[PDB]
Amino acid sequence: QTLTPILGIHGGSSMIMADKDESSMFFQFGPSIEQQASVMLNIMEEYDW
Amino acid sequence: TPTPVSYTAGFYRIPVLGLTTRMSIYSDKSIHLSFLRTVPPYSHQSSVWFE
Repeated sequence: QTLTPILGIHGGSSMIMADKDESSMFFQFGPSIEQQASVMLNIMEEYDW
Repeated sequence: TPTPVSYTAGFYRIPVLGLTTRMSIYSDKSIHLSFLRTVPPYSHQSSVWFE
């Protein structure tokens, strides 16, 4: 609604996945939940779990 | 267009409301704990096709 950027790491928004809008101007978190699954794969490829 | 007030007054842990909208985006059960159609959506013509 405002076309203004909002960034950050913060609070309760720990890896929030939703169908946000196309025209929203905002990026947040860090890795995705599948990139998190990829590092969880690199974890299971350390001890062949 | 029926969509902004549902987001504001849907924050407060608000149960399911029936409103005769044109929200297709009413199967997104995290972003709304509150929607209920009273008219089938734009996609719901599909089983109508399937018959």
